[PDB]
Amino acid sequence: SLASRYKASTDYAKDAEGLTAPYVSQDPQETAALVRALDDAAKKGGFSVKKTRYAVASSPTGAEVDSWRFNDWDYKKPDLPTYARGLFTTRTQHGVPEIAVRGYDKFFNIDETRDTAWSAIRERTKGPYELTLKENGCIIFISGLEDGTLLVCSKHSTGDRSDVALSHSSAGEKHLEAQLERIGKTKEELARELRKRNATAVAELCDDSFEEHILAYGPDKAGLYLHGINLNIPEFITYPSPLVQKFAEDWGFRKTGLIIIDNIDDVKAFLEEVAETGAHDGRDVEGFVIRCKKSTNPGVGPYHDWFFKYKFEEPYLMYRQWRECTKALISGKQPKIKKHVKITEEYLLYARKRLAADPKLAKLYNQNHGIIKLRNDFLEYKNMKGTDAANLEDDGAASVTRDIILVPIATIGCGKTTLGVALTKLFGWGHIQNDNITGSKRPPRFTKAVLDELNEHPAVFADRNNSMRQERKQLLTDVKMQHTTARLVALHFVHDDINTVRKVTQERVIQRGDNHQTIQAATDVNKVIGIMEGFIHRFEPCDPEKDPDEGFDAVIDLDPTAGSRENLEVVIRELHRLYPNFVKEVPPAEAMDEAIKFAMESYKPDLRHI
Ligand SMILES: Nc1ncnc2c1ncn2[C@@H]1O[C@H](COP(=O)(O)CP(=O)(O)OP(=O)(O)O)[C@@H](O)[C@H]1O
Ligand SMILES: Nc1nc2c(ncn2[C@@H]2O[C@H](COP(=O)(O)OP(=O)(O)O)[C@@H](O)[C@H]2O)c(=O)[nH]1
Repeated sequence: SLASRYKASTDYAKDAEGLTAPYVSQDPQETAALVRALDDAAKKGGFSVKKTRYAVASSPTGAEVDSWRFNDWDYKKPDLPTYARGLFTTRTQHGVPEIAVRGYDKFFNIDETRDTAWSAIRERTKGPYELTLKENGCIIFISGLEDGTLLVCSKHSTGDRSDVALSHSSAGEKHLEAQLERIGKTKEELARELRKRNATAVAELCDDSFEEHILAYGPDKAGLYLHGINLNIPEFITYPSPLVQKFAEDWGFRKTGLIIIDNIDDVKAFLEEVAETGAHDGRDVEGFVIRCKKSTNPGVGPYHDWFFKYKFEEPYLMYRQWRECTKALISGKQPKIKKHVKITEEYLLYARKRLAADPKLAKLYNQNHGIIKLRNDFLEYKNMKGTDAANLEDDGAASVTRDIILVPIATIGCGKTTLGVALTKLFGWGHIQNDNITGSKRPPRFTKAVLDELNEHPAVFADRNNSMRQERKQLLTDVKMQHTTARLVALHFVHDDINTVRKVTQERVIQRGDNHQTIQAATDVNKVIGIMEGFIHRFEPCDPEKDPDEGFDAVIDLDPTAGSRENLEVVIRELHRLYPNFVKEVPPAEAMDEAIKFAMESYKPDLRHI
């Protein structure tokens, strides 16, 4: 198997002997232009940025740094003057603006963006691919200032705050001090070295005694895990990981394990195999960060450093649930059990017994400490690994290939019919339109027609609003009565942002029409709007923690304020994630584009209100 052949290594520093690290000096003109674009964006009433000034307490000259932070969604515009996440600027003693800290570019999980679809990665990246272990603590940035100060920052901050004994950046600096003393070097030596390289060192602080995350980093493992070195310039240029490991050795950092894989299809197979257990090389692994080169035009053009991530769902999602349930337990709140119901109830009974036997544990858990150990104690009590515990609840979804019914929960104009047509174009799935059924006994006849479509199709789009809970109850009950293996998947159009929903849907129906039967008989815009407001008023959100929506096999949240092209890719990506043998891969962006274009050209209802 691929996971057995490929082992993560922290022994690549020898492979870096002789190699030259990337280096670009800061251009005063370009840096000033960046700072002016940021400053201007910070003063404005799309592209927005927050500017926060911090004194550098260890600076002998009193240096200050400006930390810049975009709105998180801005990273998907093409507008930004830099895509750094983590960005601090400063001024030299002689008044030159400089980049003091340059984090990685913001990067995304598989299927989170167009660029991190496997279909796009396969076309537009080149290897060899660096698979770096994603250690989970907090990020620490380290660089050298002109006055010789070693600057240490967390993702967006630096220095001490009086509202905590030890900030994240100060904890990182204290770890740095100990690691440098361990090798006979000094903070000013490291500062001079990083400034000579015009670079930011990027490490993960992992230390249970400071703050617990998901996996334990006890005293034997606690420290700064160096995983990157970036150039302090507006574009993104990062060190090859063998040189990162060599730098870790020279300056006393812990190393981030690395695997190099040449072929993107082996990368994909390796990751999906590790995802079966969340473990590799006999340790738990929360994920990988994959580093390669990417071009904007597939196959040609210039290539730039580019990352994507692959985070493993289990057992870490169950572990996060257990942590939250534990906090609910000691505070007297209701534990919220979403998934893994049987083993989580056992975990809570176990935790209650431990708490009754040792009251002082609650004061540890109050401070978010000891909770990893409680989970490991419980797994020991069960003689189970977490991955086994997370597989106790299993609805057989991994094996599903057919008999899926997609059930919109929506109001008029959310794009249901458009989505159904697009899915038929892409996958050949069935589509039953309640709008085409007239007369009495409509809900049982609709339901039976939906069922019977499974004779010729692996899935069927059950096209009805289902705005009221009683309609989901009816459909759930009648399907389960007549078809013992059908899985019902709700496509819940979330109506939280109700006045934006109203505008978007009403624009669609008024301007481009809708075949809902009441719309097709509406003879003016006021009748249309009143009909639409009727469904809004009657609408009951999907709530999979209560009856009847609890009966759905899965719920996929969609956004009626978003275009149908975006809701289409959410549907497919989520179906793939939930039922990987049903939707085996997400089609390329171009195919979903063509599906939606076909949907709105072939499906054009008449407007009887004009
Ligand atoms: N080998 C590695 N390469 C890159 N980043 C790594 C890494 N090992 C750990 N990381 C961490 O992984 C982070 C990005 O992955 P995510 O955990 O998904 C960001 P997030 O948790 O969604 O928001 P947050 O960073 O503000 O908490 C980086 O910011 C860095 O702290
Ligand atoms: N411009 C635009 N029009 C859309 C989009 N999605 C749906 N429509 C149109 O909105 C109208 C109602 O869409 P429909 O799929 O019938 O919504 P339904 O009532 O929820 O089934 C149709 O004329 C669609 O072509 C979209 O993403 N963009």
